[PDB]
Amino acid sequence: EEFDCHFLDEGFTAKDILDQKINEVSSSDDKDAFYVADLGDILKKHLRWLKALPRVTPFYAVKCNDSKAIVKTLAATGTGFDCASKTEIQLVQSLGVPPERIIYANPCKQVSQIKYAANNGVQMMTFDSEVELMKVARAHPKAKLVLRIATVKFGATLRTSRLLLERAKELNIDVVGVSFHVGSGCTDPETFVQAISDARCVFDMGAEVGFSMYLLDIGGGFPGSEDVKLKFEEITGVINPALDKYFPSDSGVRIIAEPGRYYVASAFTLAVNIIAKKIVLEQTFMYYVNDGVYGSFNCILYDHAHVKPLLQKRPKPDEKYYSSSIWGPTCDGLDRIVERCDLPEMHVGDWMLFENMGAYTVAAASTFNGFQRPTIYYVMSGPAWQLMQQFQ
Amino acid sequence: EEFDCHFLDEGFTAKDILDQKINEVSSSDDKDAFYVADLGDILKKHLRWLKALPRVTPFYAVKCNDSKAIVKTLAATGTGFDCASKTEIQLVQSLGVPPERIIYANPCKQVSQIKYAANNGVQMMTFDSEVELMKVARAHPKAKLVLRIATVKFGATLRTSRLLLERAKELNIDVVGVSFHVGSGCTDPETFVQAISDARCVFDMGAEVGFSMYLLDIGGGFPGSEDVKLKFEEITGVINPALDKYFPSDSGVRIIAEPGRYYVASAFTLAVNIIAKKIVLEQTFMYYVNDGVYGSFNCILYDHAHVKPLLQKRPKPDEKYYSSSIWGPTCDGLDRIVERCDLPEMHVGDWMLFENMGAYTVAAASTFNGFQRPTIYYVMSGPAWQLMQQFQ
Repeated sequence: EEFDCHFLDEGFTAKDILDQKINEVSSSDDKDAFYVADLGDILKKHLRWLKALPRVTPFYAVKCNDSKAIVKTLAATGTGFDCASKTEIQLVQSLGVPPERIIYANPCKQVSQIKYAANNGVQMMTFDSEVELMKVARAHPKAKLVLRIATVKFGATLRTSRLLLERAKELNIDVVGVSFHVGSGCTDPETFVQAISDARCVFDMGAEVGFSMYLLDIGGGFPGSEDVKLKFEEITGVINPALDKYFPSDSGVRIIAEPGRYYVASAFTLAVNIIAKKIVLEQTFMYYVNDGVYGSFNCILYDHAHVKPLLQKRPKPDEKYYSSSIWGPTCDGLDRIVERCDLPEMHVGDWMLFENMGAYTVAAASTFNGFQRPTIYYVMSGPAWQLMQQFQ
Repeated sequence: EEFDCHFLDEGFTAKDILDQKINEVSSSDDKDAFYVADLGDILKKHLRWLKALPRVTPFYAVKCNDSKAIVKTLAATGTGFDCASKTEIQLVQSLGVPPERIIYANPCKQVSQIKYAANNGVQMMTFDSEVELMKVARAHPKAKLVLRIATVKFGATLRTSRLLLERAKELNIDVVGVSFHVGSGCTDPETFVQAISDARCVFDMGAEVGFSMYLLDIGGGFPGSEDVKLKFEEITGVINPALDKYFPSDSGVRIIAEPGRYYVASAFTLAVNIIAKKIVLEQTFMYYVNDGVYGSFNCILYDHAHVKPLLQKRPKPDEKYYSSSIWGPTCDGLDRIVERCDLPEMHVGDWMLFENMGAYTVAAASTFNGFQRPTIYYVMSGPAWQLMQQFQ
């Protein structure tokens, strides 16, 4: 290891360790925000993934949570990986994942990075512009391209798709298939069905001009926590049919997905410390915690997260709540975590909990104002590690 | 040095080095975005600050551009520094800046960082909440407090200020003075006058209860480029009066300010490379460059910047422009730099320039999606270095 990985004893859960670690610090000082990353919770998710989409190989979107522990755990399990930069590819390879288990999914790759990928055995890439294709002919002509269709920054339409395939023929580049991305703000499950239906169409378009296409990549956008309206399995209910319909297994197709938030969202809890307080007329409170929209909560901007503040201190049986807002630690007037919420009067020194903080949080945090990335404590149960061995 | 500092030869300017460096990398590519930081431009600014506000000592807001070369250059000049975290204080001190030249301006400090500041000789801090005071009593009782007033996350109103001074008396904490912060979205110069007027009032309020206050801190929010409507000196036109009126120098007051964007905004140009391109019906273009809203351009979100794309390639004498948008390099659909603009048809390999990119750009950049922080080339002219000596 080059990471703080600890084994949970018999009856201990992740949240118990969190509860423990905040307690075993209350002497002295230094009540810096920290994560508890339950690697078990990631296994659970992989396993559950195998159950739900048993046709669909998952290729973890590294971008989502780039942490070495997450990728090493996942690697051990036998997931594929979705990399979008040379540096993502290097990470994965430096954990001994072979290239066959990587898809360079970024549709607009800087040429030197295409070059990097080519000098390292990464054959499968994604595209959706004619220019992209010209790049690939120059930099990686043996590459296996996946055409990325629309469902906006990325996604070729069907008219372009026809023109791309032709332009890819005159170029002698192999198009092994089609990829779409639904997006996390996915309300309708129908969207999947529609997109699979369009992909089946491009597969047909593609055979018409002699492409022997064998790959369907269904993107990501699967939820990572139970605390959403449209649940994971509900989505897989309308996919398996649509897949069996347009992509029956006797057609020798191979189906993959790019899940990110799905694996890691719930796996991480964030304990931040109330470090200052203001009373406004004792009617409403403003609390200042030591992580902001420039740190872990950057997601309330970039990823459109809604965060729910949880009390680490088990609440009293009826206690009088007040209108409270939570703020980040920076000199930025706009660094505000919760605009309005309902809370017991709390105190400087009290810790707040933030559940489901794995996805698109630490990965896009910057140390603006000089504030440090919170320290991450990896934990894994006895059972969990057994299960990670079976996958080896 | 631990930074790439180069001396411009006779007729070379910063922009000439940029023009030079992009030309010296046209063969075997690797066209990564890079900054050209003219440290001479920084000097110019300090010199011009001395002329404009000759009463006011400038305390650079480290937060804004924490680069080691920027700090060291400024330190060498004799500016003070505005730190908001332990880590900002450390940086400054690690460059030999004595603590008398530091103001811990963050009004809501985490107790351990107060403690750090206290064990390191940093006596001047800022506050605006009764809880803040309680903290200071416990952690740094000898501290010199600056009360930060309102002009919202920070700023005690005049009612609060009366109550704070009282509560600071019963606590035996010294309040040496007042600070306000106008903000960069400052349209009216009047706001300064108003705020100085309020600060004069708090000085009076404070003497009423026997505070011997000697410090006025006027914040920052001064513009860093000529390319704004309300210009630097114009603002100093309405300040020098206001100051001489409410804070005449025979009153032995000491006046400081916390400029950030003022010193550095214009000093940095960013060269990004167009790495992909799409054509939509050849009518409108989408260009993809290799820096985004997760990197340098994070400011278009956090700092509310509007960026003007410049052609590195001197334009043809009439050339046909098209509606173009510029995008960052991440898989984030929302990663968009310019939503719409007017540009010659340009190519994968062409570089675009972004002027005035010093402030609140690199300092809040994260390496999301695995994309690297652009490399920074520091440069300083013969003249410039001469002038940095005089200040020593």
